Amino acid sequence: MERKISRIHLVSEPSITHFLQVSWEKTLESGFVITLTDGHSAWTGTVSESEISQEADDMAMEKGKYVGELRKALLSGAGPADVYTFNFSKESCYFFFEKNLKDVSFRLGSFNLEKVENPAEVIRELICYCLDTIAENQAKNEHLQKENERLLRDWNDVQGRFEKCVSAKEALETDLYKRFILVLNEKKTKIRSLHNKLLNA
Amino acid sequence: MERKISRIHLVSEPSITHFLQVSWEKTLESGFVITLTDGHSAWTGTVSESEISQEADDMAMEKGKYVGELRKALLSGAGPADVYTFNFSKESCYFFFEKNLKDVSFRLGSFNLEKVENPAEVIRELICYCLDTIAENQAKNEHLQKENERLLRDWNDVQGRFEKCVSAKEALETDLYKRFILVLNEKKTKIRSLHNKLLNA
Amino acid sequence: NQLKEVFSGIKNSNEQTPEEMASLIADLEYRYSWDCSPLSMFRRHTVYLDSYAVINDLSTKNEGTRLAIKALELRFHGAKVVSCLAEGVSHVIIGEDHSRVADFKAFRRTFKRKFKILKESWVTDSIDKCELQEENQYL
Repeated sequence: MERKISRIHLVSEPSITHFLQVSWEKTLESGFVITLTDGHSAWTGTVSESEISQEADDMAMEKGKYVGELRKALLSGAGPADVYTFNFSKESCYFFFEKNLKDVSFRLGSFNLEKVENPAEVIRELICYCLDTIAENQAKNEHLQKENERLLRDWNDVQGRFEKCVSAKEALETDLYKRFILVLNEKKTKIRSLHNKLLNA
Repeated sequence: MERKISRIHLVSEPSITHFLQVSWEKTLESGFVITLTDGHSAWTGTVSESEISQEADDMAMEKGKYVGELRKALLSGAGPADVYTFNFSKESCYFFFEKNLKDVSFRLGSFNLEKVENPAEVIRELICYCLDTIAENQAKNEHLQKENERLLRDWNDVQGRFEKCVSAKEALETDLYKRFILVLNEKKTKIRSLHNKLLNA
Repeated sequence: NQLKEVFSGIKNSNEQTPEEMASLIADLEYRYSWDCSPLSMFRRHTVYLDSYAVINDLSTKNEGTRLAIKALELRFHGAKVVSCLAEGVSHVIIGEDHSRVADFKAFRRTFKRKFKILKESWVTDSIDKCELQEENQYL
């Protein structure tokens, strides 16, 4: 199950905010559950795969692009491309959303919602889910912060060790060389003395 | 100005939860505002330095520890640390949190509550704050993940460079030592040939 | 300068094998007391690292820990890093995890020649001293 909560301003009442809860199991195409709440009354409904397919075919538009637009609208993934407006009457239970551009409206979609007898349960479930996400995100962020600290510390330590290594390496060459010189010179003295003794004969 | 949300159960309602919001400006010492809601109707309250002073007079113990205990009870919600039970007489409007130590009980504090005229407003406020928190946490997670990826890149680069340096050091060492072995071998051959003439003559 | 010139003059020589190089290095060092240098003092020692979740398992490498940098530093210094825990190993290094210490002790008892068990802090400190610090404190 995947869930997304969004804030929509219904065009019947401008100041008050309304909340849209959209849930889908595997992918949005298969159908989704939509619940609209406003703090005192809620409406629940579902849209099945056959319904979305009929909507797309009746729009004579590619299914992929229609799904993209639907996600951009209901899941609030809209950018500066355009604007959408939502409509809902409390007596008909006929929700419908359109995309507005240049004084031209596209009835992007419509649903036939219904009342739910008990709003307390749905409101409480919503708040509970919000809090759960807050907690999970906080914990994961804390753990990632700790990991970042560890990474910084170890990177600094390794850089220090590398500095030591580079400082020592180039220097060590001459320290190696000088005693090669010493041993070679010692054997040199030995050979010269031996030759002098031999010539003394 | 900060504000926290928490979930509490009630003796009267073991199957239905309540949401408590506690909001303070700078520190709990100055005071704060408590609000109890359940999705239908909500009550509010206020506490100031005068009320905490009177309470500390009633119970006669260090003020800061009272502030901390209130902080834990109303914000931390730490069950493992001596669970305490928040009960509420709705009609009498008496919401109190009793502390239940092993074979001991304390009446930690008394409180008064009133019915706000409009519940829907405060219910909306709670969930919009929750959603804003969701957004901020998501943004922070994205930034932190990018930073961690950068750090992993840097770690890998440093490790690779260090390995290259050690390989180079070993290669130079082996080359130089082989060269000196050869030189010493030739010198030894010459000196052995010279010393052979000693036994020759 | 003259030694440098003569070294430059010769073209190349690659007729030896790494084992022969190690043996010759050791022989020259012992004959002429090389060990006084700040490094090359780990040549006479073979070092094993517990980088494998399973002892003597090359397919369970645990790369991505400070143990890797420790082992690389050991390799730099002059230690003969050994991937397999042979009976000839002289040092075995362990990190913060002491889960398999009993296994290491059992293997040490099994082998004819015993190898002291050493912690990473031993080398992490001995780098500064550039000398073989007493293992008793780090046993």
